[PDB]
Order: sequence, then structure tokens, then C-alpha cells
Amino acid sequence: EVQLVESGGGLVQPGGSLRLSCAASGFTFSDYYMYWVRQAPGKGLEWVAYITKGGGSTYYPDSVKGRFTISRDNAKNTLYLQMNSLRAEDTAVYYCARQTNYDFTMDYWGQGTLVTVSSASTKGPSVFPLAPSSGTAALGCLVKDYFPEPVTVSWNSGALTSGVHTFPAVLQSSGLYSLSSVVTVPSSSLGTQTYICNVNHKPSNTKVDKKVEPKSC
Amino acid sequence: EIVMTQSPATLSVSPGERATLSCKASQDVGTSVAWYQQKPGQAPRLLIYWASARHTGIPARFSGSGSGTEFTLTISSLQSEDFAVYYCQQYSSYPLTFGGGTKVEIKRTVAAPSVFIFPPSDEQLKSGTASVVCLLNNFYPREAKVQWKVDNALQSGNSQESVTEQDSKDSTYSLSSTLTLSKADYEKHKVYACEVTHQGLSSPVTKSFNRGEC
Repeated sequence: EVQLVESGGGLVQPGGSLRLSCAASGFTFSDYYMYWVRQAPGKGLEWVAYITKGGGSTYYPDSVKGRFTISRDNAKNTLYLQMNSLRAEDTAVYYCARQTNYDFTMDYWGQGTLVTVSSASTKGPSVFPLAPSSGTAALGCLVKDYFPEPVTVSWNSGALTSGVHTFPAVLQSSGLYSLSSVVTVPSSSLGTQTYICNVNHKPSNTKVDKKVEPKSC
Repeated sequence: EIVMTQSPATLSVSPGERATLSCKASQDVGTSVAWYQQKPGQAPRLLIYWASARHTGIPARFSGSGSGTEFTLTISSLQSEDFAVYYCQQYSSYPLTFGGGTKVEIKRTVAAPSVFIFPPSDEQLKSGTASVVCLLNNFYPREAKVQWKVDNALQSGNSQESVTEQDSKDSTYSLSSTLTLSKADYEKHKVYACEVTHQGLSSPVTKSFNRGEC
């Protein structure tokens, strides 16, 4: 299988620098022209860097030229993007993309890495229970007051997926994100089945398992 | 640069019916135009190249047409898994450019939300803040009204909503509304209520609790 894995995205001060990397596998890397394409939250696609097979030449749009440097290492299967003098509007998910052989389209993309340009501080969430009440019952975890994005939430270490909704984070007026993750389950299970939400906010090194149960009354 | 413009920013099409998407170029780009599908949370996927050639492994219900400055993506029998943003792209000349995307929603039948209210946890209250959460689960269409009342006073400006992306499997939405008060304010009031107005409900549904009661 062809695979592209981006890494290196994170939170950086306005004016700072960051270097992204992309690991390629399952195809002969030096045979292919490569792209970096970025997507600001809720926005469209913008290519930001292009490099030839041997790395001999590089191309960038105006929005980025003079600040980004695309490079590659064909011996060790890796594409790079050096980003300097970062601005708030460089905040985006950055994708590594392979150019289709003998064409100009992009036929494989990585999963993307998020770059956040901000002076706000990193802060890990608190995790609070959304306890099932007095058929189908609903329960969840409230993942409150963190920065930057992203956080991941699983249930029962990934064993519970049906009926799960993890909501998009929303920025509070404090400048911190909050979100809830909920699941609907049989009411008959509430005494018997354990429900634990697994929260990981890697930017702040915050891992939490929260068991959620009916409140004693 | 050549500007690509995608005409209906949004489309809402019943499952099994035809969806037609438009992409217009500012200059001639021949047939050097591609289409990408991007589902929420995922990277784009190449659908069509050369204006009308289906990429390998793409289902036959996707077809592309056009030449010059006017291009069209047709999904002949829209399936629920086709919920996505669709982007066009020209590669006729440097620099390559993308259109702004068209978001295709599946217009399923009306589904009323299941509504749940959650009081703030005792652990959060120690922090000095109270979050009250109202959940609307698995409804269609997306339009819904959620109103918070605290001892009969409509609360405005002190809540935020989040809505999931349309569910690929059942084509529904879910919604959370979070009311945030100080602990001091929370403990000054008794009746907390979420009232939900939605097309699938014959009249609004209220879920409520009394602070300190069970």
C-alpha cells in the first residue's frame, strides 16, 4: 500500500519557525514529484510547495514564497517543509501529497498535521462526566478548557464505537476549546456495563480515563 | 492565476437521486481539470481527471463532463456515503488552482431528535463553574432551535452549540448546546430546562432538572 505520514505540526508563536516531515512508503519515492497542500479550518485547499523528483527545483505560491522551503531526501523516504516567519493565517492542516505519475493531479495524500500559529498558552483539559439520567440512555464526557487543538476521545479503549458522537470543538470566549463526546446505550446496561472515555490531549501531555456512571441519589 | 469557481456552495439531494456540481474557470483550461472528494476529517481523494476520466477504483455513479471554462461533476444516484465536500482543480497551466468546494448533503426523511439534559458534575462545581449540557441526538434536517431557561428566564449569550457533520451511515445530525454559569449563579437557581423545537416534533420538547433534587 502507498502511504504518506505527516508529522511535526504543533503550536508556534507568531514569527516562529516549524519543520514538517512526511514519511513515504509502498512506492519508489525518488520516482515522484511531491506537494505540500494546506487547509485552514473550515476553508478550502491551497498548495504551498512543490519539489521535483531529484529535488533540483522548488516552487511556491506568493502567499508563502520567501518563508517556506520544501526539500526531500530520496535515500530515506522523506519530504520536508521548513516554515519560517509564521503568521496567524498559516494556521491550517498541512497535507503531504504525491503527484500522479505522468500527470499534474494528486493521487495520494497523507492524513495531515495541524499547525497552529498563536500566542495563546498550551493548557490540558479537565474531563467531567455527563452522567446517564433516570429504552435508550445517553451518557458522555465533557472535555473542557484546553488549547491548542486537537484532542482525541475513544470509548472503552476503542471497543465502543456504535452510537458515539464526538462533537467538533468550539472556541470559548476565554480562548480555550471545549467539546463533549456522547454515546447512546441500552438503559438495561447501565448497572452492568462499564463506560470509560479515553481522552488524550497530546499537545499538553494530558491523558485521562474517565468512568461515567449513573449518579447515586 | 486561473480562478476556479464552484457554483452551488451547497447541495441537498435525496438518496438515489442525481447531484450535479458546477465548476467554472476564468480562462480556457481545455480538459485539464480534476475533481476531489473530501469527507470530514479525511484527506481529499482524486475522483475524476482529464475532465471526464474516472480515476481507478472510483464508482461508476461519478462522472465528469465539460471543456474550456465550464465543467460538471454528476453523481447519478447519490448514496449516503457520498456526503462530502467536492473540489475541482485545474492543471492546464502554472500555478495549479482549486475551486472553493461544494458541500453535498443527503436529504433523508425527517427524523426527530432524542433530547437529553445533563446537570453539571459535582467535580466541576468545585472549580467555580457550572456547565449544563443539552444533547439532540440523530435528527434531520439540521435546522433546530434550542432554548435554555433558568427559573423561567430565557438565557441568551451564555451558551454555545456544536453540530456533528452529517452521519454517513444514517444521514442524521446531532447537536450539543452548553450553558455555562458561575457556580455562584448556578446555586442561586432551581429549574434548569432545555427546550427543543424541530420539524420532526409535533410541538417543542422540554428536558429539565431541579438543582439538588434527583
